[PDB]
Amino acid sequence: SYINKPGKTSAWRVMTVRQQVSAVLAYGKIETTLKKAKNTQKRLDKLITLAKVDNFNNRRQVKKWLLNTNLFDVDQLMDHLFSKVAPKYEKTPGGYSRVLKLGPRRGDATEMAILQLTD
Amino acid sequence: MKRTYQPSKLKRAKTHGFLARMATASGRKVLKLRRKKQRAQLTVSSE
Amino acid sequence: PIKKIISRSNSGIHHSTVIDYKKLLTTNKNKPEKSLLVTLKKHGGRNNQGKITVRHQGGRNKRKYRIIDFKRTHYDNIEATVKSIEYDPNRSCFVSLITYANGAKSYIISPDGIKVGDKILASEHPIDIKPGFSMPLAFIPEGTQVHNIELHPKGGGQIARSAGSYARILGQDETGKYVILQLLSGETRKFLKECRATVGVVSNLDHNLVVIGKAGRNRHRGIRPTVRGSAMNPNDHPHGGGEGRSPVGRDAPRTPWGKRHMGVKTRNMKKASTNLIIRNRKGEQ
Amino acid sequence: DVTNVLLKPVLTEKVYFNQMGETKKYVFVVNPKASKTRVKLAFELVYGIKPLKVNTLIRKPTTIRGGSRFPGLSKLEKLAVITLPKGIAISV
RNA sequence: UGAGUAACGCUUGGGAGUGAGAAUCUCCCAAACCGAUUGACUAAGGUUUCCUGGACCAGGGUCGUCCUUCCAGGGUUAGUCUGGACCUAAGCUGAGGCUGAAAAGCGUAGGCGAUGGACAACAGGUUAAUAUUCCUGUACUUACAGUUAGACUGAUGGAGUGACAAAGAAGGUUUUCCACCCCCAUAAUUGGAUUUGGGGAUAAAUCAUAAGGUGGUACAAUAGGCAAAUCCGUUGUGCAUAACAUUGAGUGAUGAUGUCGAGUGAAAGUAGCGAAGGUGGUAUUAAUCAUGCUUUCAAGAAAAGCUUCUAGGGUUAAUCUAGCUGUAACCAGUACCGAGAACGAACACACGUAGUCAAGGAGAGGAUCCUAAGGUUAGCGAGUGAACUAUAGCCAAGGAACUCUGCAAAUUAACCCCGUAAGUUAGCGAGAAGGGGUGCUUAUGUAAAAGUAAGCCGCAGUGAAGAACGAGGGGGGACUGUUUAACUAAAACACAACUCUAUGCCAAACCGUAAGGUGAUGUAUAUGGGGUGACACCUGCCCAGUGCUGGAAGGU
RNA sequence: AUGAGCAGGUUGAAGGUUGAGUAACAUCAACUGGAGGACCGAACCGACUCUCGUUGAAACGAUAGCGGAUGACUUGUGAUU
Ligand SMILES: [Mg+2]
Ligand SMILES: [Mg+2]
Ligand SMILES: [Mg+2]
Ligand SMILES: [Mg+2]
Ligand SMILES: [Mg+2]
Ligand SMILES: [Mg+2]
Ligand SMILES: [Mg+2]
Ligand SMILES: [Mg+2]
Ligand SMILES: [Mg+2]
Repeated sequence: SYINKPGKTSAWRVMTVRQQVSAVLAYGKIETTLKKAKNTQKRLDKLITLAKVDNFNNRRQVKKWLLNTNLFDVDQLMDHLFSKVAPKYEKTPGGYSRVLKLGPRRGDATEMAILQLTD
Repeated sequence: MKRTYQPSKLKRAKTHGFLARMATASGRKVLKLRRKKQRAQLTVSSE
Repeated sequence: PIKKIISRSNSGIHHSTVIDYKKLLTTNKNKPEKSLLVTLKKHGGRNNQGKITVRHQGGRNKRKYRIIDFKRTHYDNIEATVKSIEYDPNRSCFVSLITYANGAKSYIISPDGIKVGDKILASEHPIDIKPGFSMPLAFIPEGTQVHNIELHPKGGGQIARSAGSYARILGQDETGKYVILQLLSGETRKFLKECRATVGVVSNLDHNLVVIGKAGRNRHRGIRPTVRGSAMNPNDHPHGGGEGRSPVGRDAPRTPWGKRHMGVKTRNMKKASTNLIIRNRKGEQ
Repeated sequence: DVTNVLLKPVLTEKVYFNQMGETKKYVFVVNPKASKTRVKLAFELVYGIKPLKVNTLIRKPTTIRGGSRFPGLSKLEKLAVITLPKGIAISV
């Protein structure tokens, strides 16, 4: 075999991470594969802890990751985050999200998991 | 690549059609043979 | 005369030439008169069966036959006048568009020397000897250049009408009829004294000196590649085969078919015209 | 005039949707060997109303019953719509 | 058995919903690729594959509630579109006829045969499926009858037109474009905004105008045009420089109190509602005039059709032209795909398939990169990131030591500016070789810009993407070309040129038994054939043998 | 036989005009003109090399290069051997 799919390039990986963390911020829960949630959790935690200052520089840094969602566009998602999500986590040192495991899918037996965040 | 059957219904009709096969004696002979074998699609004229 | 063509296209070098077509023709624009044009259907070397009978002949351009009056019969003792001298693609020579007094246009083969406004005539009585005139051979004096000759009386000028051809009168025979002619390429014939002709050599005398430079020009002129025998395979030619640059093997060179080719007489001796021949470019009869 | 060129009228939702206009474009299926002039003449003889315009189309036979171990062919039929003057209507 | 092994034949994430079952179905939001195309219109080709509702046995390289699969119902509307009822090209067929054991072959008059010619309709709206066809608005064409006015009409035949190559350049004309202006929404919590974003249109047709283009013109004689011609052709006369005839892009008005229209928007982004809908220039763009013009030679369809001519007719009239009233306008195709899933490849196969539309930025460009209009989720996934394989990326020092060979890979690459040798058929060599500059800002630049000066930054300034690596000597073929589809593209073949040979026309040669046909509607400055293969210089000896031509006595 | 196609950008022949020159030629300089089986190079055509593939995606192909690209050119439709 010589021609092949573009596959899981670094850009694809980081863009999937961006999409998933944006969705988590929008809704608060995701049903994705466990070995993707276990990676998304790092950027999720970093974004949550970075947004506890609300200076323009932190919002600029957050702009580098978010992507607009059906529920919230990017700017409204920023306002939502910095207005009600970050204040809820002003005293918890790290560990803002939990990743619990579901049952396998009938399609591929992949081990879906829930990336969820709460106090 | 370019295969060996590029269709054109006009060429098919003029070459293997009924009236083309009724033009020469050999065409009549082969029509007689095909009637003998009782082939339903007697010529290419019928689809 | 010829005008050399300097290509200066830096892909090989060709010293091509072409007839001037400017100081010899008139109204160099390609504007023939409509009424005597019929299109030639290019047979393409093939035959009514569709097979190839003559090799390497095809690909010529599309021409339009200029209806040329060879018989020169329907118009007698009626004066004409040359109107122009165009280039006829069909044949090597030049065609003049003449206009008889009544007003019936026609094409003839232009003798060399004539210009626009000249006056020519064709009849059966002894008339002048100026170029372009036409009269039976019995009345022409000996020695004058003659073309457009025909074999059978009232037949049309089959013989010696190519570019720059002619024929010398050589008096009459001892039988009184069958005036003797010195045809080109050494052959001397005998023609009945009631045959017509036209005095003066044919124009476009420098068609022989042309030098076709490019292969494409020749192909556009209607000629196709000719494959030699030694390139062929042992099938399809007697000279084929051989393991590399083999010389001709048999006793004598062969045609593509089995016929012997070199230096072999091939004319049919049992033709009535044999009595009309005096010499055949080599010797008697 | 034999009236063997008016096989049947067809009632489809498109036909009705055309009926709730004002021209009342009646439609029929006709003998495939007939022509528009014959169709309109027959319509005149059978109802008494001279039509305004006639348009025709023919449905080519197609494979029917799909793969059912005995596939057949459909029917070749010609449809002839028959427009009328704006202020008139008739039954069928 | 191989074996539950290779393989599953170019890509995602999430929310909501249905459902028993959800990665694979629907909706939503992103995302990624295509975007001189996976975008839109179609020819041929396929023949219902199109739309709606239902099903998930079988087919879908997995799943399935879903499918181009299956079941049920439905869908293509033409006086103007494509073809026929009109015309012919190559060619086919062919009454008689010619030829041939028979079948049959050739061919005349006729008749067919588009890939071409002539021929009257445009914009918008409408459905789930059709739309120059249906609907609204506006028109046009041809027949037929009556009526009115005028006029003598003129073919089956004659004449003119129809009617044509390639390349190239300039010009008129609107367009593109730019600038101004008009209209609509927009005023922004992240530091600073006093803007940003979008739009600015209309057809066929009728009337007037029309830059230009084409080409002597009128009169008088006619011995030619199967027959007659006032027509054409021919010949003279005066006028000639523009007159006449012919044609002509565009412009103006009506068409249009309409439709469309950025948006706004109820029951859906849908019904509805819906503003402006312009000025000037242009040293850029396309399209028309144009079947125009110039040049060159390899000298560039036919017929129908149109105008005209007399023939023939009409005269106690026909026929034609024009208007008005009225009637008629036939047959077949019209769906869909048109291709990385409906066609040709046995396939939901990386392959092939005519034409047309062809946006922005930098750009000469349809090159390249990212995108616009628009479209898609490449019909198995998820993990790990071992050996090993492929495709990329890079590698210090050395720079062909590799090797059968610098194969492969690597360097240069765009534009502008200096500079370019030997040799030569004086055309070339040659983008020879070898070097320099490009970024941004200000100023100066002119009509725009190149250009120039000053200054600033970085390691680097066609910062990415797309661009020739040369030098020297030799063999071969003169060169551009063609060749073994699917192992050999060359020194092979061809080629322009040379020579010899044959052939005087019912030509030689060739296909066929023969008619017949090519040669050729050509005539030795031509044609067929063998050999060499530009160009420059040469082509020596031998006719004993073989081949050929000639020979006239003798022998057989 | 009948149609169609060749994005774009270079080179600047013959011929002609002007002036010089010539007793007249020849010849020289400037302008015009736009030729080439000319050049560079997309669509298009072709297959010279490496790799991959060889029960392949494919009964001859893919990425990368490569040659021609106004003509001995390419191609659609129709006919014929
Ligand atoms: Mg497995
Ligand atoms: Mg095993
Ligand atoms: Mg294994
Ligand atoms: Mg596997
Ligand atoms: Mg394809
Ligand atoms: Mg195509
Ligand atoms: Mg573009
Ligand atoms: Mg591209
Ligand atoms: Mg040789």
